[PDB]
Amino acid sequence: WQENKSWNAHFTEHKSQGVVVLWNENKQQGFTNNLKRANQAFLPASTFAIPNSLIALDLGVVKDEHQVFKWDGQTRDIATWNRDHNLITAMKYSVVPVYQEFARQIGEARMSKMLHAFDYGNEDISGNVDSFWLDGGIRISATEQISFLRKLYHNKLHVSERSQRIVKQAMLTEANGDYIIRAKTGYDTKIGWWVGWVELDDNVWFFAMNMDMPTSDGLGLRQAITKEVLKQEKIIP
Amino acid sequence: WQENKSWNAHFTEHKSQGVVVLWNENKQQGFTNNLKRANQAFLPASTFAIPNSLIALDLGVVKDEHQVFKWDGQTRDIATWNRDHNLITAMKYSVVPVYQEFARQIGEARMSKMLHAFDYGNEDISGNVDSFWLDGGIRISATEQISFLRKLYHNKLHVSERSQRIVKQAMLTEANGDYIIRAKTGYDTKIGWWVGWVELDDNVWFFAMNMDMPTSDGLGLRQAITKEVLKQEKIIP
Ligand SMILES: *C(=O)[C@@H]([C@@H]1NC(C(=O)O)=C(S[C@@H]2CN[C@H](C(=O)N(C)C)C2)[C@@H]1C)[C@@H](C)O
Ligand SMILES: *C(=O)[C@@H]([C@@H]1NC(C(=O)O)=C(S[C@@H]2CN[C@H](C(=O)N(C)C)C2)[C@@H]1C)[C@@H](C)O
Ligand SMILES: [Cl-]
Ligand SMILES: [Cl-]
Ligand SMILES: [Cl-]
Ligand SMILES: [Zn+2]
Ligand SMILES: [Zn+2]
Ligand SMILES: [Zn+2]
Ligand SMILES: [Zn+2]
Repeated sequence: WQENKSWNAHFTEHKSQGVVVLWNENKQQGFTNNLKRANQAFLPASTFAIPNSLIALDLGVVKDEHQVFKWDGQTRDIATWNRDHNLITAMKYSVVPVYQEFARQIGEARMSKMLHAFDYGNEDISGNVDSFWLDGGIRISATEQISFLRKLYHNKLHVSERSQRIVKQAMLTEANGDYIIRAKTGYDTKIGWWVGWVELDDNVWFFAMNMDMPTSDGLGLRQAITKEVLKQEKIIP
Repeated sequence: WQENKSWNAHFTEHKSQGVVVLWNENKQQGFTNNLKRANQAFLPASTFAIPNSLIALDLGVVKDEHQVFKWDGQTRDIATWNRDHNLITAMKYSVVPVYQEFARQIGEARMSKMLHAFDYGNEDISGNVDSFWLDGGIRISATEQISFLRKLYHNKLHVSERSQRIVKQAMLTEANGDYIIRAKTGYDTKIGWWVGWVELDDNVWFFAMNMDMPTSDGLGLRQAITKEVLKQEKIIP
């Protein structure tokens, strides 16, 4: 692990504070602007969609990425949530009601065992079984996110290969002739997350970033700052 | 099937001739500029990478999308071919040597049975087992490409679900916040292909296009004309 404090400019240029963590898979080397904050554990918020979806698929709670989760008919504040969804759109729009239903069907006992088998963060599900990743005791650091994501990328998590492939499909965020990004955003009113990886022809760069997010206005800085770092390191054009 | 002859402008604006075929999956309705050419059968050329990769995966010739196919050390004219590849980069760069090795290992008997089970075009593998899709008797029309691709999208081809998922991953071409394109190009010195689909939040639009391609200079018209049609029909922004 190498600390590049010159990456701090990418945060300070946006009047922001946070951490970007990168992992070169071929070289087995990591880079970050702040080693300490790279290892600071936060609530996963909507980034918990990745383990949650994996467990739900492996237990049969979700059949596949096409299966429709009917809206319960409760109107909530996020407009995108009040409609039918599948695994793809649930991940795209961070539809909490869907993932809460996942967690309830999974149950406390299976959820706890699965997160331990996943070596996921602090592995603590204290709180409501359907809201612990939002207001409970589970915490995960950026380096721990990358550890988890590396296992997912290689199909080495303790779930079926099929479940991992489907979740990685649902993680699809951006793709062009130069790279593929599979990733998941998160925002809990205090900090914003972006965790995932960049697939290249001959390598994969894993990333996990978080930053202080006082207001929603700057949510796009999550991706912008990350991509500005990736471009500086010549990972993407 | 509805013929929209006003789509011909998209070809004539580029001094080109060809066909675009679209299929609205939710409505089960098709649209094309030229119904006749939509049903004209051509050599699949590099679009055969999709059935070939499916068969190779299902027979174990390819383990997964990470498995490296070592370059044989024969230098060929296409620079991208003279290197190691996996299933992702073989599809991206249309690396014929890889697919020829696939076909040889598959063999004539299994290839012929598989294409019949796939209902793939004329189902004729006459010629060399490792070049029939380039210089042999196999032919497929744009509408037949869409018929095949619909089965792939739904995991209804006569191969393992896993094989179909992996090939669809390898087909990934473009993705953003509005759509995902999974597709495959083809070019045989006479005609150019682009076949695939556009995934939206709530629908999928399948497409198959081909056009006369006297020279390589216009290869990019394949995607440009297709995307100009998609934009006209408000399928993509
Ligand atoms: C989880 O982190 C929460 C949701 N996750 C995200 C997110 O990181 O994108 C949001 S923000 C919401 C969804 N997308 C909308 C948008 O237009 N932008 C990203 C600017 C707004 C949620 C708060 C979950 C616990 O609600
Ligand atoms: C199959 O159709 C042949 C290859 N397929 C393609 C193609 O449709 O892209 C090409 S063109 C080749 C690969 N990409 C290079 C490029 O820079 N452009 C697309 C402009 C050039 C091949 C001829 C296969 C039978 O060789
Ligand atoms: Cl969530
Ligand atoms: Cl995918
Ligand atoms: Cl080919
Ligand atoms: Zn900036
Ligand atoms: Zn076990
Ligand atoms: Zn045009
Ligand atoms: Zn059978």
